[PDB]
Amino acid sequence: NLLRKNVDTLTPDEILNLQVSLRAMQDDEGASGYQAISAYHGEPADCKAADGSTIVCCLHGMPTFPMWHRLYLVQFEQALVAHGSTLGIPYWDWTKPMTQLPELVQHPLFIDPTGKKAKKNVFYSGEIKFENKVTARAVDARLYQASQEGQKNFLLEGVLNALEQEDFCHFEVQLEVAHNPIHYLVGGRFTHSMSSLEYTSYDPLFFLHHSNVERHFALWQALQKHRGLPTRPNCGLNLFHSPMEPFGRDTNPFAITKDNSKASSLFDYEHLGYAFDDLSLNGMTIEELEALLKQRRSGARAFANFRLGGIKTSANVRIKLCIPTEDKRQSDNCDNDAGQFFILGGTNEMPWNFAFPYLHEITDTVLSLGLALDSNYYVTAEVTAINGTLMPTQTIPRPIVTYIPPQGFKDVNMVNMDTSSLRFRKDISSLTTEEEYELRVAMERFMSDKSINGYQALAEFHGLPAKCPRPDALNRVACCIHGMATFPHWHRLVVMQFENALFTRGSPIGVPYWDWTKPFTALPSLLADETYVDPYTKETKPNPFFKAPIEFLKAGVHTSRQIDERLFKQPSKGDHGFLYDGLSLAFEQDDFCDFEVQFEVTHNSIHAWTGGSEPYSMSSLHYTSFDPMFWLHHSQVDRLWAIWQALQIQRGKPYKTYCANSEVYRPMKPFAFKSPLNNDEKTREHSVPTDVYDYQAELAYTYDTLFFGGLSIRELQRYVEEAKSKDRVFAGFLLMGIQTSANVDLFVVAGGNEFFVGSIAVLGGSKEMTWRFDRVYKHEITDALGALGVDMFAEYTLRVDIKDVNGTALPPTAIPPPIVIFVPGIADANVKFDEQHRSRKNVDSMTVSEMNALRTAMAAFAADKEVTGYQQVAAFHGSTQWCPSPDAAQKYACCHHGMATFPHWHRLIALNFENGLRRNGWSGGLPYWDWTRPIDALPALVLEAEYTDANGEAKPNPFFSGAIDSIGASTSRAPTEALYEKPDFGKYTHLANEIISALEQEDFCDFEVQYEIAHNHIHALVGGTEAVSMASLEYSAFDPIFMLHHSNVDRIWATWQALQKFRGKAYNSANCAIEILRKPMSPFSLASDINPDAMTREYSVPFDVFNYKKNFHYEYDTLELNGLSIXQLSREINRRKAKNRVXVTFMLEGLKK
Repeated sequence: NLLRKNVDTLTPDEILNLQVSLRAMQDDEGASGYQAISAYHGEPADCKAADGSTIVCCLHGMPTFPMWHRLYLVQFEQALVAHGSTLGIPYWDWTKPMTQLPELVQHPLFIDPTGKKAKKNVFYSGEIKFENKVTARAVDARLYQASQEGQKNFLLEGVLNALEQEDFCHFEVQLEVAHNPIHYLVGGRFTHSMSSLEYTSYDPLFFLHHSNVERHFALWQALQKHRGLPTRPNCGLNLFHSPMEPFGRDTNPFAITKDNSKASSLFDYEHLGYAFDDLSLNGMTIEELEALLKQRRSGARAFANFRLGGIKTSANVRIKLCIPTEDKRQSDNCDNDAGQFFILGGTNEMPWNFAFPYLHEITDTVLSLGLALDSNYYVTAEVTAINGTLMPTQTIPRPIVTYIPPQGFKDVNMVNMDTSSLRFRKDISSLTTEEEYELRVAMERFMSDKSINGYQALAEFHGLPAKCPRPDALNRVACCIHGMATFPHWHRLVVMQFENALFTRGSPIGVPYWDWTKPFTALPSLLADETYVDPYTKETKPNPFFKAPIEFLKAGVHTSRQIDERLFKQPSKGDHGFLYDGLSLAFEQDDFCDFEVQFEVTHNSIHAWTGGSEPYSMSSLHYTSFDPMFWLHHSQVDRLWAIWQALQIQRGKPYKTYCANSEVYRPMKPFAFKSPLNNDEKTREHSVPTDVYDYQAELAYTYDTLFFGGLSIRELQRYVEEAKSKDRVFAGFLLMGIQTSANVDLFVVAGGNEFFVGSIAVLGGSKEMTWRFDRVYKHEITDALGALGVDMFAEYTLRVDIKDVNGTALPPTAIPPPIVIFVPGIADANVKFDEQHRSRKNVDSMTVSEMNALRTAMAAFAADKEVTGYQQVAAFHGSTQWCPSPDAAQKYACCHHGMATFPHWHRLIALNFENGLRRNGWSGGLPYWDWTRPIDALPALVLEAEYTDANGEAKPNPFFSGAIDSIGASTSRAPTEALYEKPDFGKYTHLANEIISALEQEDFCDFEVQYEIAHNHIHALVGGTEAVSMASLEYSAFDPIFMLHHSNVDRIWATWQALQKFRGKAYNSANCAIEILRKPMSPFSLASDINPDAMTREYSVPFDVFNYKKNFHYEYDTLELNGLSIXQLSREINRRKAKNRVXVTFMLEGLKK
């Protein structure tokens, strides 16, 4: 152990030793010499990086800064000791308030106690041999403080704030930033001083300083040891596996550093042959320090968020805190300054950008001015070059305020239920042909023709007629928000504009969305078809969604989305789909901005993907909004946010943009404009996105489903926990906003060969608004590494190749090099309530994997012949003597009909089937199929006799008719009647009508008659000539289709209830036909022995089966009917009820036939 002590605590003998020894190495021309070694850091630039010209050898701004410099300390230290030097390089604690530079360097000509004479002095200055002469340091007044409170110790504040962060990445950015002030302040206006990274190493005070920053590093890693956090760098692993020059170079004097030139070996410093005396700043126990820090965390905080990079110079950035001006006059209170920091840099600097935002805490001064941390204010930056020259604000991306609420805090609630109408945005596939035609007409009229209130204006809002900040004057950019936390607010508003525009032109629907998350083979016919036929005129006219003119240019310019490439099925990636993967990762996060980066750049992919190389396509930020697809596209984008937001409310965590709070108060670019530039009241009202968060309250719309994948929001929650419990590794991109729009391809390179892990797109344009992300974009590289047979920490690099959408070559330098991130996962929740929840969807929307998973379970269900097993519950339709026993004689078939209690009993049946099916290997709820909607063929699940399993397979089926009774010992065959679709353009042929009629009446029984007799239709429709089918209820239940039927049947019974809730009448109870409503069911109530289900055992009485929500714990995909929402439904039945009509009545008695 070489010893590194405090500089002030040195003994005159220790000091004499240091002096004579550093003098000794000062007269060394050899590689152990001061010149040769100081030449490692700074000018002359001997290293070469990327494909660049000669560039400074030292490494700054990267995660490798601490390793490189701790190793530089080791090299200098051993080079010292090569001339004893009994001690290692001392640290001077500059978090300790200062009056002057350490006395060792205060004055040249140090006196020996044996004087004699003089001098030397080696600590005062080290000669910059080449390019003479030496350089003293012009100190700044800021270095010396603690005098009368303010200025508060900001050096200490820097290292203490860095010491607080629990990631290596964050710690690294805050540490390097906090280490820059000494360089700057000691260096000063002199070019050649510690102030520039060109020559900062030639000054002994540099080594005395980095001794201290190293002590900070060791202190941090030690504080990480206590108690359960990694001391490993989890950032930018690629730069770890290469020799950091000139330490790996063949002429390196000492073997200890050459054998340690790899940054990978420098995570711990025990093998380096040095040690500090104390490494605890300001007389603080590690327990005291961590107490102070973890209790500095608690409460509400506010930070100046800065996005830093190499500016080719050193600079002081002063932080001014601003209070916004209401009026035209620039009266913004920027008087009071909130903070300060420093940046080291130079010419021939290594190009660099922190992958994470630098945060400078301003909470205290924000508290000083008496304005809430939550409220609106902003932060501006005064950049003074080290030259003393005041610098343009453009030099550095503008500061932001980051707000940390008191955890945990629930943001304000949404407005209760629904009333009385909201615009419903559906899946494009969920649209009936009628709806397609009507929003086609709306779009047709809005687009054709042109006005200020017309399509082209709104298409112009987003990009390239460049009206931002104002259409005047000198320099104009696109208005849309990109590379910011406010992107989805902006585009949400935009989609609302589109919505109003289409509603006023006569469309019943909100703007539909298309799930690109669902794997799709081709574009939806809605936006794919060249033309379409008007049902009335039979005239073929343009599909308004295929193309759209670009008016403001005078030529034959139309939208050309012609090229869509790289997506459609393979390569990327895919667990399900590339988009699905990206968005999954997006939905994973708790914090807003973290989610937002993933959100946005995942969405960018579909832009570049569908746009292709076409200049007037979705590829270019300029013209992408002219393409109609946009509008539907971002409907979905909006919906995505919606889902995410819902997640948060289930997570119990805040859903508003607190990560970037100041930016929420900037008025949305083209929306806040007065009446000529924007004529939409609502959107202009929400030109401040603060009220934009509430889903349906302020903006008055909602979606049909919030389901992502096939997952419910809680099912999605379960998924993200499962994914979060695995050890993952990512490749992070700092997307900086290059002028054009581009595609980058990502490669993992092990030994001698590279692997394609994925591709991401950066959306932009020539006249784009300058944009830059605060955080880094993580792309899952884990499965790559898994398929590479290469471990997490094993040696591999990343390659990118960037090419513009137009197809020209882009230098790999255009975007900062991606970095590797390691994330270890863990969760205590669940424990959750996932066992007691179910979601019921269409079998027609199901995925093949879900299909197979469904089949298997049923095979297992049908295998068991008595008690548990499907045959028993289907035999609840099966007439064994359970009708009033033990004295039961001649009667009868036990199945609750009669008919008052039909809905109840069959609810219970479908529930028994469901639980019996989940018991045997399934995690989903019993699905259904919309027979209200017209049907060409049976659902894919039942139509074929044999199906192909994952590895191939003989017919089970088991969801085929072949399901046997074993009582009569034969298969329940299902035929088809020559049916069912004759619907003209309108309206609601067959079942739908009937069902709607049923929904009309207020009374339970009056509803139930129509309801059930409507339900009989299918029993008789899939029930063919063959009596073994569903046509007769002796054998009816045994065909698995039954389950689907009286799933959907039940759903109607649920929808009705919803209506009854909306209508202000009794829903989970009834006052008609009480006698049977009071009697427990025949098969469900018999015993614990007769049926498996415990809940159907407890809930036998019809009164209890009324409330399915709380009791049976299952919700449906939707309660829509033939595309109609419940509110819409009410409007429709009232509309029918308003007309004068005759009706015919039938008195029905039960006959066996």
